[PDB]
Amino acid sequence: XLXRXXX
Amino acid sequence: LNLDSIIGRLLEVQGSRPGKNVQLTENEIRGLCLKSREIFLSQPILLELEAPLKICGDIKGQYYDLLRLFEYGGFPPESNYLFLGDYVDRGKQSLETICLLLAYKIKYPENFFLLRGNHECASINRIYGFYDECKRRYNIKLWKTFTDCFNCLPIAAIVDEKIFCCHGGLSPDLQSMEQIRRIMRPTDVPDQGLLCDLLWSDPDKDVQGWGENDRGVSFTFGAEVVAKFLHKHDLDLICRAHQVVEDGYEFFAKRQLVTLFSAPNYCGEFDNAGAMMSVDETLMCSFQILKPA
Ligand SMILES: [Mn+2]
Repeated sequence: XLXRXXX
Repeated sequence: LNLDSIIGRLLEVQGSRPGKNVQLTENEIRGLCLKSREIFLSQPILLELEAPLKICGDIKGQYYDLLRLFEYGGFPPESNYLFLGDYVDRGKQSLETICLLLAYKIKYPENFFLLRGNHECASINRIYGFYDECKRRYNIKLWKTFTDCFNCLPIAAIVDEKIFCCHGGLSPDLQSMEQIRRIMRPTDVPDQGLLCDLLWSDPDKDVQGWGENDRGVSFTFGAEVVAKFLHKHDLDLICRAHQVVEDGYEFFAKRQLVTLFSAPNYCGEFDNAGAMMSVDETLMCSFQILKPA
């Protein structure tokens, strides 16, 4: 969920 | 190049204040990049390694967690190491992370190994942190120097002809190990093809064959693709990283694949551990784990 290039 | 001085200063912050920096000189770091790049190019792009060794997944600039992993598993060269990529971006201390790893590669080039992750790539690290860290703490010229070094990293490794290791996963274009060996360096990571998939792809329990990847590039692959691949190449296990897993390690396709993620407290939706896989002389696998805080 950090941003999908990836939680 | 004073390797021992560089390593000593990097290890000196063990037990220090939360996130104390180690600021090497720009000439020292350039030396680290140039000497390690030369070593990477002199060694195969598809590494052939021997057990026993320890294998680490993503570090993502969490330098103090890298130090804990070396504390738990033994600082080089007390144990042989294979890292599966993604040393930079996201974290607060990518520079200390990559500098200690490159220093260890130069000091122990036959007992310490680093694979390329999808974050060892200029277009990715321009977005996800390493560029801003280099520009803030050094300059963009040094960041280009890192990229020149990243472009020469090896892409895969096979441990004792049985454990296939890469950062991402399998490829629909990967039919022969010679295809990996034919890849020329230096090279960037392409947005498609074998090299891309080896650094980007993911296994999926809910896919049959090859599917679309939520990351917007490469593919997903199912348990049967893994099974067929191990049979065709006479392998026992695929070892990869790239995906955050809650326990730090997660097996897949009836223990035919394992995912390693070594950066704890990383994910925003759940508290993940970081795991390091110990492979003993007979290729038996155990784990050393950084539990979440
Ligand atoms: Mn990755």
